[PDB]
Amino acid sequence: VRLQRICNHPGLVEPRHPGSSYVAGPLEYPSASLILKALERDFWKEADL
Amino acid sequence: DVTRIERIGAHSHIRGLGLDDALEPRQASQGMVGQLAARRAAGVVLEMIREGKIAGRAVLIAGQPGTGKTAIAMGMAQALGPDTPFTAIAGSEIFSLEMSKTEALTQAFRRSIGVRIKEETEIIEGEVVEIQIDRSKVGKLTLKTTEMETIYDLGTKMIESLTKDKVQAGDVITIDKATGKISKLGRSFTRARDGSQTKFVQCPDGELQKRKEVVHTVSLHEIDVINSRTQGFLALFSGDTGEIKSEVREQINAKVAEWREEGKAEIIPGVLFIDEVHMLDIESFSFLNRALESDMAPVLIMATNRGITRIRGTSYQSPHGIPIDLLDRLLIVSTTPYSEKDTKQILRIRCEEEDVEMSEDAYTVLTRIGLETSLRYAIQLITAASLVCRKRKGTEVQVDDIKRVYSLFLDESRSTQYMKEYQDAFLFN
Amino acid sequence: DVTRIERIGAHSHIRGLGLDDALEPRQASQGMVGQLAARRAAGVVLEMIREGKIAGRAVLIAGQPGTGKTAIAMGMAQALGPDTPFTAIAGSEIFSLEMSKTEALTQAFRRSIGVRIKEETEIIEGEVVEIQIDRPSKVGKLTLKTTEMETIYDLGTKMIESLTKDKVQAGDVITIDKATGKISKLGRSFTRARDYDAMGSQTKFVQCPDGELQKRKEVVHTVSLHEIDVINSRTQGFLALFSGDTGEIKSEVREQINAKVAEWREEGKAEIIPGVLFIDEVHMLDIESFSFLNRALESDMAPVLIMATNRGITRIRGTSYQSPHGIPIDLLDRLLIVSTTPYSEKDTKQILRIRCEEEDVEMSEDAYTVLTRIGLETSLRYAIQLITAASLVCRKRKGTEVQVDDIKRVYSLFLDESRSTQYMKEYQDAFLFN
Amino acid sequence: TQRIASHSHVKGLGLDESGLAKQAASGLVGQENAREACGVIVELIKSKKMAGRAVLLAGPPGTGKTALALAIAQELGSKVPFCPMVGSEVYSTEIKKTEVLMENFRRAIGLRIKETKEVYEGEVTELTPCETENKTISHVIIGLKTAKGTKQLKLDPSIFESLQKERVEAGDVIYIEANSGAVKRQGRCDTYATEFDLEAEEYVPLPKGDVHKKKEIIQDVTLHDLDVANARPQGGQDILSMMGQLMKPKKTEITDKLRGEINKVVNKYIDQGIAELVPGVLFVDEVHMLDIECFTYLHRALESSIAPIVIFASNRGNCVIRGTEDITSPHGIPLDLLDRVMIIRTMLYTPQEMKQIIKIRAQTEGINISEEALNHLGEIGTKTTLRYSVQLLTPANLLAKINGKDSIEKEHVEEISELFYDAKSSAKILADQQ
Amino acid sequence: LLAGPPGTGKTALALAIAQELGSKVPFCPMVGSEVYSTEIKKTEVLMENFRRAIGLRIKETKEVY
Repeated sequence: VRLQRICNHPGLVEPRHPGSSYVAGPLEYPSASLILKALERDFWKEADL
Repeated sequence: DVTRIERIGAHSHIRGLGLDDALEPRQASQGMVGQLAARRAAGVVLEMIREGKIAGRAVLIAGQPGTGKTAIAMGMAQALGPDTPFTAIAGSEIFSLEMSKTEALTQAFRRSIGVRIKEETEIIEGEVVEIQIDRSKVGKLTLKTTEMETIYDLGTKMIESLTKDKVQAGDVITIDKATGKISKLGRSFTRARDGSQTKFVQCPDGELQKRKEVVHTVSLHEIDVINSRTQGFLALFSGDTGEIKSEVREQINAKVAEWREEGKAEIIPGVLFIDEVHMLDIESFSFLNRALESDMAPVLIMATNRGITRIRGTSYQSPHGIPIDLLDRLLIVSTTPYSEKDTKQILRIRCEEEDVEMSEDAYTVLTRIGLETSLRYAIQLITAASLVCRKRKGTEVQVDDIKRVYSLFLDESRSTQYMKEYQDAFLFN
Repeated sequence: DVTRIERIGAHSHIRGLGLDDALEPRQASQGMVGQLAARRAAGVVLEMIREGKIAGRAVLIAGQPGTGKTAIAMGMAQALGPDTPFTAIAGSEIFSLEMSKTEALTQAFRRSIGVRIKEETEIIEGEVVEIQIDRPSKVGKLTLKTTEMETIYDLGTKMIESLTKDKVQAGDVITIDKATGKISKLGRSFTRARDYDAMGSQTKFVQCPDGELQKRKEVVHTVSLHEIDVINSRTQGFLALFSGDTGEIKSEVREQINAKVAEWREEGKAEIIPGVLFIDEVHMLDIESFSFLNRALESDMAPVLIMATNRGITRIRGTSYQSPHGIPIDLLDRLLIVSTTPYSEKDTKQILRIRCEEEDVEMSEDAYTVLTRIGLETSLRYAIQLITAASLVCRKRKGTEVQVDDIKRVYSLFLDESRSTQYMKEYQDAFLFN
Repeated sequence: TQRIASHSHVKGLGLDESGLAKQAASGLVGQENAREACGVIVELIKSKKMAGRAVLLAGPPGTGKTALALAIAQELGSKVPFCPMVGSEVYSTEIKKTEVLMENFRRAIGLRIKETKEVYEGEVTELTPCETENKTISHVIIGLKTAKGTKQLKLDPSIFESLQKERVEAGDVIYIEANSGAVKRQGRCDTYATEFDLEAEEYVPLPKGDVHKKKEIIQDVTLHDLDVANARPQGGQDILSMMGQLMKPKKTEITDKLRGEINKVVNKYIDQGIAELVPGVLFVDEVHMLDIECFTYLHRALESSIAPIVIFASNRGNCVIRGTEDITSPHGIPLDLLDRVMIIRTMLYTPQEMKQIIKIRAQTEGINISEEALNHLGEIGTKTTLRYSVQLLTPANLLAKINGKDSIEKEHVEEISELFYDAKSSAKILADQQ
Repeated sequence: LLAGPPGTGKTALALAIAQELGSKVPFCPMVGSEVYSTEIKKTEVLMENFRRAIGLRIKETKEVY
């Protein structure tokens, strides 16, 4: 029976499958909030040049 | 055993400096052997590092090849621990096409100075067995917790955020009180019962609103790169940093000082280690002269063997291949060659790390070979001899296995002789 | 009249190697004359190229300047034909600012390997007898015929879109791709109506198609490995085929492409057509380039490499050492050397005769003798260059044949290297930076 | 049939079960000591315990240094990584040399990851958005049909835009991968094939599996692929990533932070049982083309715990190290790196071994050769070099075929040796005849 | 130009000038090796630092509800 299946079409035993990439996902780099408050200055000593 | 990504290497056996509380070195401890004066000096430098008061200190480790200066540096790294920065590079690495040599050394300096920040958070937790959430939107947070259930009234203007990122029955989540963020844990067995790599925790515990402090240690280079661009933090991974503008760096220095005096941050000075500094050039050393005069500078450690050797970028010669303008600004640690007993003990430690059993006659022969040719050659023959022993189904390495491996693999002294026997065959002498 | 873009160049007279069926060279044939042994060796190398079994074989053509090394190369190029690749460069071309030398040589290697992709397609081809579209969702109807049969098609919407964008109308002859519905218009069989004003292009007519309206046919497309690399290098990387912004294609792409081409070969889709890479004046290559070539020639996808140089014992670039031909002996061991000898009196005369035929110039026998002696005394290329000048001088005096006096006139006007160097030595104080 | 190359006859090291080398096996003859040493290195690699161990194959040219390195690759099999490299490749225009070396170090560390892929496929029965102000699409509802059933799904707006991507409409067959959000419109269902006589659509059958399927596969990747995929991210859906991808892609000097994080997540995969590490081999042929900066960097790289086994090859004598401008050293390599290396000595071949290799290459290339011609080729190989003698086989076979013979005889080899000259003979022509 | 043997206080005297001027005057320190940039030519680096050593003090009133 298996040999007859092979004789008909090999996909009945070992079908071809689509190739694809390995989705890894993001790395999720953490840090503190004050790091983003650098270069911020204050309204009464900055801007309007 | 399953193969981890870290495997046994040249300096895997050393796990610290073998020093007592008085910085007096033991003969064999923590994988290190001998080099008592150099190990004591490294311990003194290590205590200088972890106190952190004095800035811009420079040290050089010098000696013949194979004398363990790189091993000493790795031992300092292990003894210091991960809570303090330790930047390690080779001198060849600063020659970048993306940035100048000074910029590379600048950001290598800044990777070695950590800024430690503590942040407070308020967080709510609960098990998603069911969500009775409609989305304006209406809900009551029908979640569970061991002490008492996570039912809680919700503000109608933002309940769509709870349903935004595919919150589904059979899960466990956490919610922030002030940020409004929501995060998931996945197919927990208590909720998902009726996926692989999901959080397999039980129902969460605590009184819902739990306090939590979190500590972040961020280097000055990270602060520079993050604030240099809209999405500059990607450059920390891609390495697409250009030459960072000086204007960004002094503003960040001022802000870090302000945080330090205000109590909102703490400075954690670290170490920059540059192995094989004789690849640096006059320009790099001249930059290092003034980079070490900053208050925000780390401790610098350098390694090079050399003698009187040409400085790169010049026709001049100087000790250690370094100009004497910089050698005045550092302390030199000298490593001496190893004795027979120290060589034998190092081979014993390496065999233990590699999980190799050898006869005492084999140890004697390998110690003879180590003094005769080189230490690293003798260390290399341990693995090959173990493999040769294994193929003959032996249990311990014998003298015959080492002689076989010595016949197969040979060192520079014999290769050069055999090359000279066929001088015309070998090319471009 | 009608000057096409190809005019008479240095090697235009060469159209082959002039070899017998047994590879035995003829004394003069296909523009080539003399160099019997070198031409025979080039014929053997050409047979190696044609069979295509062996990969990465390298050949060097060596000899003094003016001995026809480049002529033998173009003879191989013309005899090989256009179906097989033949990539020709100078050694100086690899020194790019866009990419490394190894990348440039890798691209040159992969330009010289062809992939003969083959696939089946179905078309519908016929004369449009009638078309109707009931635009208000659109519906329509089409009718096509051949000389044998006719058929009416009820159209779908997207086919109607394609027909409208192409503005297909009756009397046209079209081909419709059954796979995707692309339409291509071959011409018209019936004239447009002469009642219509202003749309009165005369155009030309095309016969009706024959046989079945719908046919299945095989089609063959030829692309180089470098084209496949550049297309797959990045999104919209096809533009770099023309612009040349192919900077340092990643190796993983090339490994994937080699594997896919191999499995296409086993799956019956493609055939590998290995060609030739020719590097003229290879002594300009650096030591790094030769070192890269040592390993690049060991791949199974490597083409046949041909090189030409004239140097004796000469410095290798990038080093202080010397070796034969300015090439390290690491590479010279990997290759076979073909030697070209200087030409004799008769061979020079025959080359000048062949060159006059190419340029359409008639000269007397005394003129041929004088020009042959000039070419032996100074150089072959100088004597070749004097032919056109002498013909122009003859033309301006309304002559019909180039005579000895015209040759002596242009010999006086235009100087060779030896005389110019002698006269420069006379004015050695006047010339700068001796 | 595959093309024959220089090392195509090599199938392995030809060692017996006891580790000793047979005199002639697996395409290699002689060189028994080096083959036994390479077998020990094969045992070292397959143990997977060590990191950064380095080997140098040293000997005269033509003694088989490259062949033994490739014989190791055959002995290891295709499951282990083997990243060949030549020292000239480090001189890139895009990135520094040490980055090239470190990238090739990471290419040689393999990783076999079990991946679970969620896929949706079926005929689109209906497609309706759901939008509202917090104005914007909250999600899209889609129905899918297969032979085994049907299902209604709600999906992210990114997948909804990736559906408008393919011009997907009701009745079309699609393939969605939920891990990446990738969408493929395979075509329209075969149920609608008879609805028009001619339509531009391409028809496909209905899917026969479940609407939602959960499949497990194993993916072969390297650490360098993981580094590059996160350094230049490509799988995002934010607008900023799409703008960044419009930049011309170039290699960047990847940081140690990213590599540390990749090591961390790889260790997490290994601890979770998801992944298996397969450390491999890096092969740097002609290391003498590396400069002193590259050699000095390898001190730190070879001392790492992550690093692979490395194999070097060099043929130089007491040559000047590149970049040092006066420092001679054996093998063109510094003493300090050479201390970190086990040296395998390769020897010259006797005439009998040359004859045996010539016979192996003859029967590899599909060539019959008489014993007289074989002995003459052996004499030529002793007189000139092995590689020159091997290269004469195919031209002699072509001449024999042109003469109608089915086998090489001595006269064909004589004629080929007359036509094609070796490096020593050509150098003698340059030096003596001049 | 401050000239002399190493260790005789040239940099110390320069920073003493900087301390004596106060923080409200610009003082741009620089090393000669910094001119060798990959992005701009050396003379541009010098001119940029020249402009960096010249300060401008702007006075303005901010009003806000």
